[PDB]
Amino acid sequence: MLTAEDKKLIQQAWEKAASHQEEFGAEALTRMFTTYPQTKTYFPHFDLSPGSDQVRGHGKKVLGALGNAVKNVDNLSQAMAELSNLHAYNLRVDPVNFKLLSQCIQVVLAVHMGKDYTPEVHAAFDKFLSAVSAVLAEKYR
Amino acid sequence: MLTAEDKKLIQQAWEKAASHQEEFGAEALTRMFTTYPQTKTYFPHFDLSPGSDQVRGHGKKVLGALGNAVKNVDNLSQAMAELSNLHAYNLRVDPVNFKLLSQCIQVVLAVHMGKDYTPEVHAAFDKFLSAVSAVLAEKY
Amino acid sequence: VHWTAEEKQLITGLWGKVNVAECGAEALARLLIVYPWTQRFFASFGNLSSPTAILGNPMVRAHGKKVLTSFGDAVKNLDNIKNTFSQLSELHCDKLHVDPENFRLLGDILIIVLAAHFSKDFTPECQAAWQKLVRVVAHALARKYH
Amino acid sequence: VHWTAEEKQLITGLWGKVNVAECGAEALARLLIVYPWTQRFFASFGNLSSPTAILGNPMVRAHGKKVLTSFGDAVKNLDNIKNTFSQLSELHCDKLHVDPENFRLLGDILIIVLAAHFSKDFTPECQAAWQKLVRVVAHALAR
Ligand code: HEM
Ligand code: HEM
Ligand code: HEM
Ligand code: HEM
Repeated sequence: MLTAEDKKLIQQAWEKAASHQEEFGAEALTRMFTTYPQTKTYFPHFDLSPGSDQVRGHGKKVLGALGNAVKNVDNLSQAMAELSNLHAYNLRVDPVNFKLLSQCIQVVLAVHMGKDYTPEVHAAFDKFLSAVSAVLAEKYR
Repeated sequence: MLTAEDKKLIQQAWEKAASHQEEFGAEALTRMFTTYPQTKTYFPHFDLSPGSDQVRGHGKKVLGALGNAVKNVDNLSQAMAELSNLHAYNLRVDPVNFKLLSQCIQVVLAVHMGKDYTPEVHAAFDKFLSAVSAVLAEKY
Repeated sequence: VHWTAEEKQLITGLWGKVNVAECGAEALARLLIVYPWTQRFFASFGNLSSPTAILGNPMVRAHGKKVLTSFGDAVKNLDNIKNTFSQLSELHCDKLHVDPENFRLLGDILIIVLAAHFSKDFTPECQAAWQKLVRVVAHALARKYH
Repeated sequence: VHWTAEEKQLITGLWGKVNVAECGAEALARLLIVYPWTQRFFASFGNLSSPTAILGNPMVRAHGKKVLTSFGDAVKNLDNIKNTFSQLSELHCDKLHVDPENFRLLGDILIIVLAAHFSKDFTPECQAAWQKLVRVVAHALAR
């Protein structure tokens, strides 16, 4: 599945996100809900207000998962197991949406890393996110 | 991911194709070129005439690869290695096109299996093809 | 939307031999089983726990017929499809939020259904004409996203 | 196809601060490196063997500028975009056979470029307005 040098890049990129999980996670979800309104449909129980304790709380859980994805970037399937089961089976999240969250996470990184979000880092992170997205819709049945 | 049972289904769907590789392969490509003209762009060296010796010859090679994919359905990446390298690196085939060939292969099977191409077989074969398509655009 | 005489012919001719109810039920059923995430839009249908339950489900079968029936509206309105599917666009887009990628997925399945039901009569030229129709109907339905 | 005052504002305002040449080169460059298969449409550009070669490639840089310049045509014709991109549609579709999925991929990249260049000023509301513009231009090209 993943490459090598890319593993170093995404690890760099991560070290930046790792210290702002709650904010980055919250901003990511807020951007998704704002840009792709249709996604709100999956959170009818949430208060989708930008400063929502819920959004922030979720955002923190999302980025936490990604962090653990980074740590086990070499056996993704066995780590995200519980999450693919939840998203695929329990939630029935349309796979198209994983692309939407992925772009929003990247926008958050570009906004905060500016020039440091280089074509190389962008490319490595884009692979990582697509890989993670694949394992989440791997139980698709 | 690919289950135990699906492996049985695709194997029984294959047993049907395995005996008509040249024809099925040729019909698959012909359907793709006909329905999705844009794909011709990848074969500027080929004679895209329906009865082309080239098309037929290629179709036979395509279905041959799928057959080997079936045999090693439990390690596609190490078997399709050479092919992903060719398609990704050498050819730069836009991944969108793998979906196009996959649908055409399925249309060929439905045409010849009729009622026997059941929702269950359809589902197992669709996973297999998407899996194979994934391993072909897995480099770069 | 430049429809040729040949195309209109291939479309109309084949349509006349279609078993709306049987093909519609198969299309919709296959959609729900080949692309499971689509089941979340049909919770009010009841049991969709297995391909068996889905195939036998009365509402799936009855819904599929409604779906293919509309395609029939496209078949006799080829030059005025957009206008014909406007309302349905609002429903699928505004009211339901069905991602357009799904519309295309259903079209692909419909093509496989027609092929299993007409075999050899479903020629590459025929396939090409239907795949075009499907693409056009999908685009007509995705008018409420833009 | 319904443009709100807020949106037009967000779009126009930000556009005025865009470095067409620098962002254009970055967008096109990123496209070729993040989605390699797209390089096959740009063989006449020369060296595209590495992100380095691509970034330094004169034609990539000069092409990107042309691409962003047209987006600017959309920015000052928001109500008549379709008509504006008709010809370009023929080119990309008829002459070139560029799959539409690729148009969307470029739009997503452009969004990431604008974000890295405006940081916090690229608000979620701003992103939403641009992502809409991108989607509209992609549809105008796939006619
Ligand atoms: C690729 C990034 C994604 C990751 C890593 C991720 C991660 C998570 C995690 C860790 C949970 C909560 C686990 C728990 O508390 O039991 C969760 C739940 C959920 N996620 Fe995802 N998710 C992703 C994508 C998405 C997308 C795109 C959607 C759909 C638009 C989505 C919708 C939800 C919903 C509705 C829940 C349930 C929330 C609840 O229990 O209230 N997720 N996600
Ligand atoms: C998922 C199904 C696919 C399989 C299993 C497959 C298999 C093959 C095989 C076995 C070869 C020839 C190997 C050799 O002779 O060295 C080949 C070559 C090639 N394939 Fe694919 N292919 C697939 C999809 C595609 C698609 C969708 C396209 C693009 C529209 C494509 C375009 C080509 C081209 C242009 C070549 C080179 C032919 C030549 O050397 O003249 N293939 N393919
Ligand atoms: C391009 C193919 C499609 C066509 C032509 C189509 C057509 C229809 C029609 C005619 C109705 C109207 C029901 C009525 O007024 O009695 C309907 C309802 C609906 N469709 Fe679609 N549809 C399409 C694709 C989809 C897709 C892809 C999904 C989602 C996976 C979907 C989900 C639904 C749902 C949930 C309803 C409402 C069902 C209800 O009334 O309970 N449709 N569709
Ligand atoms: C939605 C974004 C896009 C816009 C607005 C756009 C715009 C342009 C423009 C303005 C030209 C005209 C060149 C001229 O007349 O001097 C051009 C040419 C071209 N574009 Fe696009 N383009 C887009 C997407 C793409 C994509 C996705 C690809 C392929 C990956 C692509 C490939 C090309 C190529 C190869 C040419 C011809 C280059 C040449 O003249 O040598 N474009 N594009």
